[PDB]
Amino acid sequence: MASGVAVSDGVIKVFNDMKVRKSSTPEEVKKRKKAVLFCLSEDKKNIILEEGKEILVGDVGQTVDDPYATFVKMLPDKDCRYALYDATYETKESKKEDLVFIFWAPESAPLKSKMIYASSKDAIKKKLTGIKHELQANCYEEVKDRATLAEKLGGSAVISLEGKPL
Amino acid sequence: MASGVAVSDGVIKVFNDMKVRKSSTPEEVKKRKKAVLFCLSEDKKNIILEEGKEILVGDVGQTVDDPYATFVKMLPDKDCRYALYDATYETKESKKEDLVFIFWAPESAPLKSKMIYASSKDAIKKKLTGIKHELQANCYEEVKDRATLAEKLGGSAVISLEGKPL
Repeated sequence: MASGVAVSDGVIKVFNDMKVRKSSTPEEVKKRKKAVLFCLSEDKKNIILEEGKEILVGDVGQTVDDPYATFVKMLPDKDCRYALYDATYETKESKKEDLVFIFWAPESAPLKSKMIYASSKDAIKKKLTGIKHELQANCYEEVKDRATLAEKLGGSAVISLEGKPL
Repeated sequence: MASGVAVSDGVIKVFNDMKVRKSSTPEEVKKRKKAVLFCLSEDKKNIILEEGKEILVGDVGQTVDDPYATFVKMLPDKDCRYALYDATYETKESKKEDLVFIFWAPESAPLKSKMIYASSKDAIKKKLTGIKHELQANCYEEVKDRATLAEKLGGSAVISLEGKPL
C-alpha cells in the first residue's frame, strides 16, 4: 500500500466534530457538517479538506431539501474523492443516525488516479476511529439511488433515508 | 506493477488468430472468435482463457443476432475480466473492423481483486502487439450502451455498431 500519506489535523478534527452528540447549543449544531469531501494533494502526500465541497446541517431545512442527492451531485465526474456523510435513516424500530465513510472512484477517472486513491485509503480510514460503515462507488447512476446507501447501513431493514422513501 | 504474471501460449495464439485477414476458407472463418474472455488464475500468476465464455462469428447469424449485447451479458457481476472484442462498425466513409481490448472491473467486485487485475494488465497488453483500442469499464449500464464502444473506436464519426443504430 501507500502509508507515506499524511492526514492534516484539520481533517481529523472535522471527523471528530461530526461524530458529536448534541450536548452543545443549537448554533454550533446547524453549523454541524452533514457531508464533506476530502482529496489527495497534488504530490499525493496529504489527505486534505476540499473547501466549499460540503453540506452543513443548517442548509438542510432551506438551501438543500434533499441532503443525499445534493451530496451525490458534489461528486466529481473525473476525480476520486473520500467523503464522510452523516446519514439519517429509519427502520421499523428506530430512527437512527450514523457516519458513513465514502470512497468515490468514478469510471471516467484515470486508472492511475484510482489506484493511488485506493492504495492510500487506509491512511485516512485508520485515523477514522470507530467508523463502522464504508461505501465504495464507481457508477454514478448507482450511488444516486438512496437504496444503495440504505442497503449498506442496515440492508433490507432500512425503510427510509433522510426522511425520504427509498 | 505486477509483471510476475505469465500469459499462456494458447492465449497468445487466440489473440493472433483474431487479427487474421480472410485469406483462409469460409469454415475456419465462422469458427473465428468474435469475442473472448480472459481472467487471472487462482494464484494470480497466469492470464488464462475462460472456456465457454466466448462468441464465435458463426453464432452471429443464428444463435446471437446482437454480438455486442451478448458479449456485455457474459461480463460477470462480481469479477474482473480481460476481453478481446472484434468490432464491426461504420462511419460515413467506410465500414471497418477493429480489435478492442477490454478491461472489466465491475463496481461490486472486491477492491483487492480490481487492484490486482489492473496492476497485471500490462502483462497481457504488452503481448497484444499492435492493439490500438482499449476500453475500461466499471459500470454495467454504461458498457451496455453501444455508443460507449462506438465513441471509443472513432468518436462522433461512428454511426453504427455491429449493423445496429447507436
